[PDB]
Order: sequence, then C-alpha cells, then structure tokens
Amino acid sequence: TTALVCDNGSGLVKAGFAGDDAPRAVFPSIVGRPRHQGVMVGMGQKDSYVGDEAQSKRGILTLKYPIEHGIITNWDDMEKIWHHTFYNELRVAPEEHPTLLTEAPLNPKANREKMTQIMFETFNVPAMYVAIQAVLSLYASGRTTGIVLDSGDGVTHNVPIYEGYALPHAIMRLDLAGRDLTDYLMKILTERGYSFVTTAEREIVRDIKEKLCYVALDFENEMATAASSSSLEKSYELPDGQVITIGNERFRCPETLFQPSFIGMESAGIHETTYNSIMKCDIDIRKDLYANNVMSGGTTMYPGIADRMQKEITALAPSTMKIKIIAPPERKYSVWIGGSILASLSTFQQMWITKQEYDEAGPSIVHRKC
Amino acid sequence: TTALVCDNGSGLVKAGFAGDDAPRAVFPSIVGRPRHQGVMVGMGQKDSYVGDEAQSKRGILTLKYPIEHGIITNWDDMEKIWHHTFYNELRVAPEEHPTLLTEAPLNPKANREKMTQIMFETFNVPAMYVAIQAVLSLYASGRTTGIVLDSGDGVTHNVPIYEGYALPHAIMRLDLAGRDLTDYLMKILTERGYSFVTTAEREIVRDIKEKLCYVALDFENEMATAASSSSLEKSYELPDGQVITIGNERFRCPETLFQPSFIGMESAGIHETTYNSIMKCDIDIRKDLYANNVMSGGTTMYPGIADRMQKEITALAPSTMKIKIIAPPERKYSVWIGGSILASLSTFQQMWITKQEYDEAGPSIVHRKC
Amino acid sequence: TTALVCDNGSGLVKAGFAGDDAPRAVFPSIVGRPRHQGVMVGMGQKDSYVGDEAQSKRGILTLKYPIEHGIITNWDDMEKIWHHTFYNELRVAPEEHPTLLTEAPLNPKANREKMTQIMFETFNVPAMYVAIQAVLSLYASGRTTGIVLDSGDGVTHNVPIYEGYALPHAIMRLDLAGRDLTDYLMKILTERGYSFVTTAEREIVRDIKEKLCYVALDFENEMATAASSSSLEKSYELPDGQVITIGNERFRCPETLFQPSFIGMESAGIHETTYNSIMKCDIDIRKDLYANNVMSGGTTMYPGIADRMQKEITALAPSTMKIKIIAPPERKYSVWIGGSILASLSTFQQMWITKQEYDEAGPSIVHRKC
Amino acid sequence: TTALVCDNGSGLVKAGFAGDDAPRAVFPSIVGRPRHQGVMVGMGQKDSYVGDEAQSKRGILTLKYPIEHGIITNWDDMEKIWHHTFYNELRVAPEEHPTLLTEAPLNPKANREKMTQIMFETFNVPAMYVAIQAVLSLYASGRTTGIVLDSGDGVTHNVPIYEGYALPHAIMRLDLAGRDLTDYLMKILTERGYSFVTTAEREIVRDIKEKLCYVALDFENEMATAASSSSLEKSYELPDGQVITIGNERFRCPETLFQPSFIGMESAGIHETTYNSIMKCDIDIRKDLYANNVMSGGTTMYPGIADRMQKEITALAPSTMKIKIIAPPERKYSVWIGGSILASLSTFQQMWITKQEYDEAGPSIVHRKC
Amino acid sequence: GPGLSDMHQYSQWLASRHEANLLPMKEDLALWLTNLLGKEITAETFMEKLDNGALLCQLAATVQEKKKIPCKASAPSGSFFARDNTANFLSWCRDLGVDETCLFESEGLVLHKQPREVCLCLLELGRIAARYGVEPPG
Amino acid sequence: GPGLSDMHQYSQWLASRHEANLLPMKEDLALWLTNLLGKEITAETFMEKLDNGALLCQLAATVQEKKKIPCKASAPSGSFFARDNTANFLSWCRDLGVDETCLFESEGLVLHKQPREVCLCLLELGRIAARYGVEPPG
Ligand SMILES: Nc1ncnc2c1ncn2[C@@H]1O[C@H](COP(=O)(O)OP(=O)(O)O)[C@@H](O)[C@H]1O
Ligand SMILES: Nc1ncnc2c1ncn2[C@@H]1O[C@H](COP(=O)(O)OP(=O)(O)O)[C@@H](O)[C@H]1O
Ligand SMILES: Nc1ncnc2c1ncn2[C@@H]1O[C@H](COP(=O)(O)OP(=O)(O)O)[C@@H](O)[C@H]1O
Ligand SMILES: Nc1ncnc2c1ncn2[C@@H]1O[C@H](COP(=O)(O)OP(=O)(O)O)[C@@H](O)[C@H]1O
Ligand SMILES: [Mg+2]
Ligand SMILES: [Mg+2]
Ligand SMILES: [Mg+2]
Ligand SMILES: [Mg+2]
Repeated sequence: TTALVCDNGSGLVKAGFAGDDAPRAVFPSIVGRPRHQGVMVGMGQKDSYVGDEAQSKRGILTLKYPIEHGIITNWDDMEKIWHHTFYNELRVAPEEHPTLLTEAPLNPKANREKMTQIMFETFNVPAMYVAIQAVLSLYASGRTTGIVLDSGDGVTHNVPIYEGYALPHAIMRLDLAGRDLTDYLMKILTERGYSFVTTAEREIVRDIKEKLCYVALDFENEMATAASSSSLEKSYELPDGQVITIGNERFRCPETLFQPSFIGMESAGIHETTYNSIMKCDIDIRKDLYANNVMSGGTTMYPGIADRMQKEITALAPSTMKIKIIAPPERKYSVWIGGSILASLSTFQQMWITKQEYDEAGPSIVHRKC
Repeated sequence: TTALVCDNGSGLVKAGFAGDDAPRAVFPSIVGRPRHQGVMVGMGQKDSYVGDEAQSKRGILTLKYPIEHGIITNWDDMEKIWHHTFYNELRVAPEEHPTLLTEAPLNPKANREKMTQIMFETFNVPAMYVAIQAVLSLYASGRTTGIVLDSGDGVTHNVPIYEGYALPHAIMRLDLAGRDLTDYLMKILTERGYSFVTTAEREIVRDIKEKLCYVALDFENEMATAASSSSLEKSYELPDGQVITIGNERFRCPETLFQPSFIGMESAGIHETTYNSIMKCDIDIRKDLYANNVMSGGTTMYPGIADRMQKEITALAPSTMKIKIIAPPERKYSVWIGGSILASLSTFQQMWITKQEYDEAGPSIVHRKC
Repeated sequence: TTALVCDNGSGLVKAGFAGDDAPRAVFPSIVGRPRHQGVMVGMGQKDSYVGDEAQSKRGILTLKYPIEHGIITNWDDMEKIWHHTFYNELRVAPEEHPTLLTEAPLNPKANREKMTQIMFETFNVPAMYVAIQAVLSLYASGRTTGIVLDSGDGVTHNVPIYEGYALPHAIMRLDLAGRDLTDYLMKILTERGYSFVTTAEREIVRDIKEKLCYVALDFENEMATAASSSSLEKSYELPDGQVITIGNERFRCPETLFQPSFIGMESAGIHETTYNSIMKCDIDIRKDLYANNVMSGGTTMYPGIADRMQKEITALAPSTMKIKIIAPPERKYSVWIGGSILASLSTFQQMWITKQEYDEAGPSIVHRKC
Repeated sequence: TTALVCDNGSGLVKAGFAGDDAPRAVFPSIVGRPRHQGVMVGMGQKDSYVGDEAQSKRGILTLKYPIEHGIITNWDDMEKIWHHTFYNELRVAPEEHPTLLTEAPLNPKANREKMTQIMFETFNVPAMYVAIQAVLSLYASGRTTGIVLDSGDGVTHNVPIYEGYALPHAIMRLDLAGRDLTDYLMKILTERGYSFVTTAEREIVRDIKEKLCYVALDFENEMATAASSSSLEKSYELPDGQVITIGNERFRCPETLFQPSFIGMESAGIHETTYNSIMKCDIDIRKDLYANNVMSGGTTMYPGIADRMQKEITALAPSTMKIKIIAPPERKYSVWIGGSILASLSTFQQMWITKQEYDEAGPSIVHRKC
Repeated sequence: GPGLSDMHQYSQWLASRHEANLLPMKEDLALWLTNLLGKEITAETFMEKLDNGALLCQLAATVQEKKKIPCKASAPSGSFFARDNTANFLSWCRDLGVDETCLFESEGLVLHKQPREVCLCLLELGRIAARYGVEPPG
Repeated sequence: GPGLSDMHQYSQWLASRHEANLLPMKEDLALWLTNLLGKEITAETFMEKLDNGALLCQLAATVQEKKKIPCKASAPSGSFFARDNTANFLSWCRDLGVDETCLFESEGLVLHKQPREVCLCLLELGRIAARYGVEPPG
C-alpha cells in the first residue's frame, strides 16, 4: 500500500516512507574496502562496508562514491547502497512497496534505464517512478511557479516552472557543486602547510567546510578585512587532537560558486546561470520567476548565500523588478519531502511504471512515463 | 591433535601446550661447554649442557646464546635447545603435534626458512606456523586495536594494529634490549671497582639487574637525589658470599631504553619510537592507538617503566589526547599466552603449514602463508 | 652585472652564475654535528660541518637535512647552507649580485616569504626572484608546450604548460620521491640480513640505490626471473671492505614510484598522476601534452624509467595518440640550466623583486610578482 | 580602381575583389583572449587573436563572436575582424578600394549607420555600399525572379523578388539558424553521456554537425528506423583521440528547422515560412515564385534538405503548381558571388555612397541610397 | 522521529536514538529463543547472555536438524574464544544465503558494538528457517 | 586559385595551400635586406638565417641610425635566446607605431611557424621607414 521515497543524491542517501514529515535514513553514499594486511583471525569481518559503517572505520579503508556528477559510475557498488537502504536502514521487503527515485535533468538516458532495470529485476519492486529533483523542491515549498536552484555534492541545476508547466529549453546544468568545493578547499589548505591526501582526509575537510565556511557579501572587502586583521580567523581540532587555524580559506572556498574561474572552468557562476535561464523564458513569465527563486540542496546551506544571491541578481535584473530569494531552514531535505508529498497524492497513483508495463516495453518505458 | 607453542626468544625458551594458561617449561636459551680438561668426576662428564643444567654448572663452562637480536646464529646449538625442549622438558614426540613458533618483525628471510626446514626435516612435525611476537601479545591482551611494544633479551619492536589490520610501514625495530642493558650494567659496575668479565659473571649481573634496577620518573632529580644522599643505595650478595653496594647505577642502567646514546647508539629511545610509529599511522587511527599502548616482554618488567612511558608520550602527543599504558603483571608471558590462545581457535586450523604442502614448495612456503 | 642561480633542493644544492652552461657548486644539502666526546686538544673538532665536509666526516657526526618535501624545516641550518654557498663555494659577496631561487608548486606561503626576508635582511641582495622549478625544466628543454614531471629527493610534481600558459588547476603534487625510496631500500635490505640504522648509514644505502637500482619494464616477469635465477644479482663493497649482495631489491625499490602502496600510501603512482593531469586539461591541449612529457630531476635517472613510463601511459591514453617521453642525458641539472637561461634573458630584467619594492611592501611582495 | 567585397556574416567572414569567381579569404568570425596564467617570458605574445589563429589556439582561449542574429554586438571586436580582413588577409590598403558590405533584412537602423561610419572614419574608404544578402543570392543564381531562402549562423530570411522588384511586406525573418542548431546538438549529445561546455568545445560540436548531420525525408520513419536498427549510427574522433558514436542525433538536430518547437520556439518553420511569404504576394506572381525557390547560405548544406523542402512545400501549395527548389553546389558562397557580380557591373557605379556624400549628410545617407 | 520542527534536533536524532524500536525487536527474539533454546532470555539480559557466541551455536544446532559447527561452550566474555564461537555462527549464516547487510561482525556481538545487526541476523535466519519446518519469531 | 568548379578543391586551397605567392614576397625582401644590412640573403635561406632574431636587431639599429635595443648575436636557433632577441625586435615595431595585426609572435619566426607575418612586418616597417629617409622594398 504505502510507497517509499529514496532521493539517492551524489553525496548522501535520504530514504523513508511516503507521507512521513522527514527521511527515516540519512547516510553517506560511500562504500569502503580495507587497504591494509589483516593479521588477526577470528574477527568475522566484511570485505566491504557502506554508509556510516564505512565512515566510522575510514582509517583502514579506501573510500569510493558510486555516483559522480549525478551519474551512477559503479553499478555493483550502487546495488550494495540500495540493498543496505531497503534491508538495514528501512527494514522494508521492497517486493511489497512502490518506490519513487530521483534524478538530475540532462542526465544520460542509460542511467534511468539501468536504474529502472535493477528495481524490477534485482529488487522485484511492484511499481516504480523517476522524478526530476528540482520539481520535488517546488512540491516541498508549496507552490506551482518559480525557478529552482538545486546544488548537492555533484550537480548544480536550475529549472523554471510556471503554473505547473516546465520550460525545458531554459533548464541549466553546471558540473560544479560540493565535491568540487571540497577539492578546492583541500588545494588552498596547502597554503597554510596542512596536507590532506587520502580519501579519508577528504572526509575531514568536508567537515571543516560544513562547520567553518561562509559566503562573503562583498568578496574584495572580506579579502581586505582578512589581509588587515586576524578577526575572521577560526580554529578546528583534527581527529588526532592537532589544531588547524583558517582565515580567508573560509570564504574563498564558497566564492567558487560565484567565480568558477577559481577551479579553472569557463562557466558563468551561480547568479549568472539563474538570470540567463529567466531570460530564456517568455517575457510575461519573468516577473513571477524573479519573485520566486527557490534554493534547494546541501550546497545552498552556507551562511550569507541567500543575501549574496539577492545582491548579485538585483545588479543583473531590471530596476523596478522585485527579486526575492526563498531559502527555508529545511532546504537540505526539500527534494525528499517533495517526493514524500508527491508519492502520497491520490491524483499521482496513475503515474507509476508497474512491473507488467516493464514486462511489455522493457527499460525503455522510463522515457515515455517519466 | 593438540598443538605445541614455543616463545623461543633470545633470552629464554618458554614452551607448553595450546589451551594451557602458562608455559610448562621456562629456561635460559644457553648451551654450555667445558672450559677445562674433559676428565671430570662428580660433575657428570658429557660434551655439552643445555638450559637449567648449564646455568647450574656455569663455574666450569663457557656459556653461548645460540640466538642474538632475534636471529639464530648457531643452528646446531639451536637444534640442541629444541631437542631438549621436546624430549627432555615437554616429554613428547613432536611427530604427533602441530608446533607454533614465533619471530620478531624485520628479521632476515633465511631465519624463518631454516627454522621451517629443521621442524619438517629434523623433528618431522605434521604441521607448523611462525607468528609475529607483537600480534600474539595483542591476543593475550584480549583486544583487536593497539600499538604493542615488545622488549625481550635481544630486540625491541612495535607494531600498530587497528581493527585486526596491521600497518606494516609503521612497524619499528631497535636492536637495543635486555642484553645491552646487562652489558651496560657490567660497564658501570666498574666505577665502584667490581669486575665482572667471564660469561658466568654476566649471569650474576643479569640477576643484579632483575632484582635491583628500576626506572626513574625524572632522571635529573633522581641523579641529584642519589648524589645528595645514601638512601637510594642497596646491597646484593654474590655466589661466594661477598657483598656489593649499588647506588645511581641502579637507575642509570634502565635509562638506556630512553637515552640510547649511553651505549653509543644514534637511535631515538622507546618513547620516541612508539610516538613516531603512531605518527606514521593514518590520522583517524591515532586516538585509539594513544588509548591502547600495550607493553610486553621481560625488559618491560622494571618498576616505574609504565609511569615513565605515560609521562614521556604525554609530552609528545597533543594535550587533548588520553594516553593509556596497558602493562599487566603477566606481561613477561603474554607472547606465549597469545600463542596458546591462537593455536586453540577453530578459525585458525586452516592456517597451519602442513607437511604435504611443504613437500609441494620447500621452505619457501613460509613467506606465502605466514 | 651577473646574476646568481641556486636549485636549493632537498638532498642537493646546485649553484652558480646565470649564462654558465652548468652549476659550479654541487654538494649535499646537509648540516652535520658531532655525536661523541672530543677527548683531545687539537683533534680537529669544529662546532658544525656543511656539505662535502659533513659527508666526509660522517662516522663521527649526526647528519640533518633542513629541507623536507620542499619545505625549509630548520631556518638556522638553511642560513648556514646559504652562507657556505655564497662565501666558500661560489666565492661571491651576495651584496653585489641578484639571486634567482627555485621552489616546488603547492608549497606553504610562509616558505617563499621567509626566503625573501633572509635574502634581503641577512645576505642584503640587490634583487631576488623565486621561480617554480618545473617551468625551468621546460626552459632547459628549449620548448614552450609540455607536461613536466620533476622528482628530486623530497617531492614529485607535474605542471602542464601549453604555449607559455600554465594550467594551475591541473598541477599535481606527490610527497613521494628519492628519500622515500632510500628509506624503503633500507627497510628491504633487512630481508637479506643487512642492518642500516644511523644517519651516516642512510648515505651508504643512498649510494647503493644510485649505483645498483633500475626500473623493470614488466615487474611480474622480473620477479619471476629473479626467483628463477641468480642472473640479476649484483655485489657492492661497503666503506670497511664488507660485501653486500642484492637481487630483486634492485627493482623493488624504484617500483614504489609506480605503486606507492609498497610504502603504505593511498596514491596513484607517477604514470597515473601524469595521465590524470593531462585529463584535467582542455581537450584541444591534450595531443601536444602526450607528445611532450618532459622528465626532470635526479629521481628520474634510473635505467629503464622512460621505457616504463612510455609503456604505462600508452595503456591509459587512446590508441591513436603518439606518446613521447623526453628524457635528456643532463636532466639531473635541467632546473638549474633553465634558471641560468631565464636569469640571462633581456626581457626578464624588469620582473625581479628589487630591494626598494621589498622595503615598500615587505616580504609578501613575493606573492604578487612571483 | 577595382572594388572589394566583404560578405561578413555572423559565422564566417568571406572576402575578396569584385569580378573574381570565389572569395580570397574565408575564416571564422571569432576573436579569442587567453583564459589562463602566462608563466614563460619571451613569447612576444598577443593579448587577442582573430580568425583561424584563434581557432588554432582555442584550448587556452575564451572565444567570442562579435555578431549574433545578424547584429554587430561588439564594435571594438568587429574593427579587429575588419582590420585583419584588409591588412593581413586581402593584403591591401582600403583607401584605394570601394567596399561592398552586406546585411540581413529587418535589422536595426543603427547597425548600418555605425558600419557606414567606421568604413569612412576608421578605414577611410573612397566609396561604400551595403547590400541585402538575399538579392545577392539572386544575382549569383543568374535570374531576376524567385523567392530566396538564405540561412547562416544566426539569421534565416526570405525575400520574394519578381522581375527585379522586391515585395517588402512579404519578407520573413527567423532568428533560428546554424548556431541554434549547434547549441541544440550540444544539448542533445548529453543524452549519450558526452558533455561539451567550453567555447572551444562548441567548435568541436560545430565540426560534428557539419559532417555527420542530415535532413530526414520523413522524420517518424527515421525515428522508427533508428529505434529498430544500428544502421544509422556513425563515429567521430575527438581532438584527444576519444571516439564518440551518434545515431538519431544526426537528423534530430536539422529537424529543428522544420519544427522550431524542439528548441522552445512558437515559430512556424522553414517550409511554412516560405509558403506564407509566397501567399503574401499578388496571385499572378505566385506561379513563378513556386517555380523559383532559391536556397542560399551554409545552413542549407545538409544532405536531403532540398528534397525535404520540395516535399513539404508541395503538400502546402495547390496540386497544379510546379514546385522547384534551386540548390546550387556552390550555395555556401552565393551572397559573396552575387556581390562580386554586382560591384563589377557598369550600371552599379553611380549607386556607391562616396566620401563627399558622407561628409555632407553623415551616417544617415545609408537609409536613402541602400 | 522529531520531524522538521528544528533541524538540529533532527540531526541529533539521526546520530543516536535513531533506532529506539530496538527494545521492541529484542522482546520478540528473547521469547522466541526462550521457547527454542530452553534457556530463559529477557530483553535486558539479551546481549549479556549471548555475547560468548555459545547459545547462538546451540541455536544453529537446534535449527539445522529440522557442515557440523565447532564450539567452546565454556568461553568467557570479551575473549578470542567468544569471537571464534561467534565466527563459526556467522559462517553458518553465510552458508545459508544471508549477506553483509543483515550480518554483524564477530566483535559486534562480543563487545556489544552492533546489537541491531544481531537482531536483523536472527530475523533473517528465522525467515529462511521458516521454509524448512521452524516456527518463526512472533 | 582553383575556382568553384570542384567544391572540395577550393576548401583545401583555403587551408593546405592558401599562399603560393609567399615566395614572390620573400624574393624582394631578401635583395632589400642584402642592400640594407650587407649580409647576403636569398629566398631559400631567408627563414634559416633570420630565425635567431640577430639580423632583425641589426635591421632595427640600421633603420634607427638612418630606445636602444639589446641583443645576443651569438644565439643558436630554436633557443630561448633566439626568442628573447625576437621579442626585443617586436617591441621595437610596436614602438614604431605598428598595430598588433601585421606583426608575428617571437615563436613564429624562431620555429618558422609564421613566415607570412614576418614578411608583413618587414613590409609595414618599410612603409613607415620611408617617411624617415630609408628607401623601401621594390
Ligand atoms: N552545511 C553544509 N554546508 C555546505 N555543504 C553542505 C552542507 N551540508 C551538506 N552539504 C553538501 O550537500 C550535499 C548533499 O546533497 P546530495 O545528496 O549530493 O544531493 P541532493 O540535494 O539531491 O540530495 C553533501 O554531500 C555536501 O556536499
Ligand atoms: N624483573 C625483571 N626486571 C628487569 N629485567 C627483567 C626482569 N625479568 C626479566 N628481565 C630481563 O628480560 C629479558 C628476558 O625477557 P624475555 O621476554 O623472557 O626475553 P626473550 O623473549 O628474548 O626470551 C632478560 O634480559 C632479563 O634479564
Ligand atoms: N642516478 C640516480 N639514481 C637515482 N637517484 C638519483 C640519482 N642521482 C641522483 N638521485 C637522487 O636525487 C636526489 C637529490 O636531491 P634533489 O636536489 O632534490 O634532486 P636533484 O638531483 O634533481 O637535484 C637524491 O634522492 C638522490 O639519491
Ligand atoms: N556543411 C554545413 N552543414 C551545416 N552547416 C554549415 C555547413 N557549412 C557551414 N555551415 C553553417 O553555415 C554558416 C554560413 O556562414 P554565415 O556567416 O552565417 O553567412 P551566410 O548566411 O551568408 O551563409 C556557417 O557559419 C555555419 O554555421
Ligand atoms: Mg537529492
Ligand atoms: Mg623469550
Ligand atoms: Mg637538486
Ligand atoms: Mg547568409
């Protein structure tokens, strides 16, 4: 009867039942494999670990993410993450439960085909659907008009919707998000003589950015403030009790969303890409998009990013346009709670791909229903 | 069916049956040969003496250790010591029993090959295995994480282990141990006019070391205290009934573990080699190694050595870390206790080198299996 | 007015005059201090020794390298090595001549800042510059397109340069180089029965490495050949007339460049690190980078390393690409040769840091000019 | 003196002398600027590149077109493209030569005024004229009646002409041409998992479009054939030796000309727009327009486009009408060939704007002469 | 759980108290093992009397008759014998179509570090054994 | 050129073989440089003896006599000294009021990649030098 919703993002799995207020499971989308010689017998050990279990013992493991830039790059490790999700974390038996999955726009077609195949053949799911992540953020934010900006671990995208109609020629995708910012923070922490190199040390600087990074309102004024004073410097304790002290690295990391040039890429920045997709929409739609910029995903969680985005779009857009940014406190879960809303609707129950339609058309059914 | 376990160290043979709580035989790793004319009466004229009978007759003998720094240097005398062990101390036919032997890490490869050859060709055992001494000491400790420091008569070593995985690049060896401390006590006892010169007089100084020596908590204050007062002086009776009085030599001997330059070495000392081995490990392992420093072997039996080691590592490590030294009263037998545990496990019985797979591959099988 | 050029690496100092064909001074980057009591008046004792004189007296000295991984870790000993360089080796007053220093990429910013401070405050140079050492290898190579691989004693790095433009996001660093290979050869010689422990014995094993080691074309065939025959074994005479013999230790040592796992690192190896840097470049640049892989520094001097690098990159790159490795006969000096070229160019003479613009801006002038 | 002819479209500059059968210079209408850090001194390097030199260096450059939709949007960069045209490519002083330029119809008046000003003030031409592009295509075709379809790299237009008279109210314009099809091919190649993002990667997709794309005669039967069979797939080798395979993307790209809805436009498409222009003409002119549809410009060069166009127009027009499509082999150059014809005619030599008329009337002379 | 009311309280609930339904899961298995082993189990004593692996080897020896497995029933808690007993039982699970999701490691019973995975293992074994003449948990 | 008779022949002419009239442009400059510098030049040797930049520095000095420019006349071909000599000449052209378009880059002489833009530079410099008392190319 009740469906289950798995967001299945590039960095974190969010999973739970449709109609729940929040996910029941939230864990990192990693498998880990031991990289050292085992010497003690009797220990009953696994040959690989997933999620918080892999995160917990990362000092003996190499860590791998199966998803990169929203594409499943290792299917054998993705089937372990899905199996851990249904059988440990939710205790489901998926044979009984319709499953809603989610994807970024402008993905390769083979990704949603093979994701459809594995649900019907490995997990034997009765009914299945693949939603676009940004459309779920409008269900969560309770409205039928707006331009969503979504950024996770691997993809940044934006999708304008007006009166429940999407404008697919105006959709934008940007392969700069939280993992690229983590790798750029690792690079600039070498300027202070800190070295982070192993896949387990990447998980330490991810925690440093989540705790200490913020978006400058004016970047040159913060660069002048940090050059002139220690007032902006903060300290962080490493897992072995050493302390690092960081200064302008706190805001130079997030600034890469507004200046993609910092990581070497010829791309406009997060403010220009949402203005450019508003300008690809019809002239009579634009005022309602400027009033409804909706932020979603964990890379939108930096302090000061909504005030920076409000400032930057206001300098691009016409004077007398009333531009507004909607950045709610739960926006790291708004794709999942939007899927929980959608899968519960009585008017949605005709939209599922059922197992008996997959037995007719095969994986190709996902291009005509979703 | 039952298995034999031999510690077989540089100083003492410790031997018995797997599943017993303690070694049944414990005796010095010495062969003694007469240094006077071979026509003796009452002394029981035979070509050579082993272990306890050599130690008993030492006034008429030259004494030789077959093994130095964990390396067997007389193989014919090592075959005398093993023949004495099985037939004269354990009262058993080795043809009937699997035998577990032990080694220090970073030993020459030829040592474990020739040791494997002699067990299958001279003693004709059905099976055997060669364990690392530090890993057995962690079996006796009841745990799967820790940095183990072992010090016997000939070598000191440490192995960091975490969740049953060893980090073999972080292993340290130092060829300074109990025999180097005995030879340094013979040197500094010359300052009070006591001359010990013969191999039988080295065994008297070994007994003076075991009964009177201790580790200073602060060496400069203890040196000032022994210079200021006779209260630190103590007395010992020689085998002829003469008395020696010992003062600061009583803690200057053990201090050589912390200051290797007293015997001329460039090496760092045992508090620095354990710390440098923790700092070779991955950053997420280190906190659990600091909480589990496991002491092992007869050279760790000095009064005050755990309190000194706790102080010295706490001055190297970050002040937020919780240092613990684990130093049980059984720790001169913890390698043997660990071998007795290991050779008894259900999940160990597929790990033996058997006679028929030695017949496939010769001595070289000890490198692929152990 | 002639300029000075100084390679200033870990391991070795290479120094001389701009426009010369080769360095005049080449000596080890060591300070040595006596470790024993000077019992004798006029014995020849002096407080500390530098370079060749420290290498000559090493049996009575502790030896220290002030540079590790390209970072100056002891500034008092570097100031001693620069004083020796100008006044004893080059026989120059540095007050008269501008000086070009060199550095690895991704170094801490304090290292450049302290270098310019000591050159302007202690040595009082007219003007100063800090070049990236891989750009100098491309000057010596006579070309302005290519990916340079540099490896000395402390660090290895690669920089892709397209037409005098660097791609700084594609730059890689690996803190595995010649000293890590020396320390791994010391560890591996213990299997064969040889113990090397002191800082002076590290210099013996470093000479064994430079004379006897080579890179295998296929490692598993050389391991099988070495197991099958004595044909690959070689002998080396120690300073006291003892004889080392080694076999597979000759190629297991430099194989740790191609698989860092042998020394415990979770890192890709030098062929994968070159390929990954080419794949971070723009698609139109890549063909000219595959045709121009340039070797540099003393750790690239092993027999067979260019043939191995050609083989390994050809298995990663597409089959229609023409892979070439440029490995000059003089590549042990190409950083210094490139500095001698660059400091001589008429177009370079307005991009020194002068004493006047250092007195305006302070030592942080080095972050804006260099 | 001999006149010179510049076609000067939004994608390619075509230029040469009047009375020649073909252009002497043909190069991309791009300017390029470095996007990377210059590190090697000595290059004499330019800060900006133009034409085939910018196409050659494109991996280190950001590329910009100073014309979009037939409008010059960057005048500073258009003066560089004209200066490169006269002084490098035609190799001639413009003070000696009357110059014929071209335009699309329904352009803003300011474009031809500023273009008129720059020719008389920056280049000091003796005389100047601006022709409409499609009337030149009819001179190249050798006829005085016909409806011309011109499509290039940003504008599609048609003008009906009868007995040398245009019908200005029947002229149509679509801002869908060439560049829009390259952008749509970039969008659509993401379905295969290929990702093209930089301005340099758009020049790769533009080369893929020119040699693999074609027009389907019946789009639903090609969609059925490509879904059922691999026989429509082709391969392309990228500049780094990777191979991409494409299938229905070959004919889905050009179909956008017949279905503008694919790129989000409300516009009618190429066949309907041509039929609607004929139906705006007088009833007794229409027969000779149906017999004389003349195709022009590089976006008409797809295989199968003339056969599709004849089939689509025949389904709109009355069954008694004889529809013919004239599509020359040389139609990539029809506007330039027609300008070379026109500027050469003896009856045209009174129609030039001369420098004396510009010095009297100013830039607005271009609205009454042209 | 706490829901969306504030995001700090939700992250504190993900980190610990996440699986507060473990106490209900122990109560079913304690009564089932009390019927099946003939040894009295309560949800408070459940880990404290399973942790030497011996009763789980007796569970396998009870369920199998409806490999032979070795065991030291005398093994003390926190020992390598308690680990070795538990490793024989986890091998009997791996021979029975259970996988590295629902399995615990032998340390995870013996040091009490993985009590959820002990319940998930016992439930998965119960659902497979139900096909072969065993009445499963309530 | 080939004309539009075969449409494929013309698009090769634009790229593979666009200046067959390069040799006529070298011939005039070789005899003019031989008159002006006294060093003997031919259209076959032209690139091979200009490519170290040294005779173009002598040209700049000669045309100035009729900034002081630094030069290393001993520089070997394909070197960074040949680039550095040529970069001084190209800077002297920009100080002679020549725009960025008719000039070459220093690599374009030293590696022979841009012999058209070398001839365009020498002709443009010649037309400027005519206003300051040096007789230009034929
Ligand atoms: N406070 C934070 N500050 C910055 N980045 C964060 C923060 N919290 C989480 N993130 C980023 O958000 C990502 C979560 O989104 P992800 O699972 O990849 O996609 P999605 O939003 O579709 O579910 C994390 O992996 C991390 O990179
Ligand atoms: N109580 C003690 N105090 C100090 N040293 C001791 C003590 N007991 C034994 N030793 C020394 O420890 C060494 C023996 O340790 P052991 O672990 O048995 O060595 P091994 O394994 O090589 O046989 C000898 O040097 C001995 O003198
Ligand atoms: N023939 C060689 N084979 C291997 N390593 C070499 C050889 N010659 C020099 N090296 C190594 O080069 C390093 C010298 O230090 P450094 O200045 O950084 O390198 P470089 O020689 O490039 O100047 C040392 O590790 C040294 O052993
Ligand atoms: N073979 C081809 N197939 C498809 N498109 C082409 C082809 N050859 C050229 N093009 C397109 O035609 C354009 C023609 O040039 P353009 O500057 O727009 O002038 P014009 O409109 O007068 O032809 C090119 O820039 C390119 O976009
Ligand atoms: Mg998501
Ligand atoms: Mg012993
Ligand atoms: Mg060097
Ligand atoms: Mg046109």
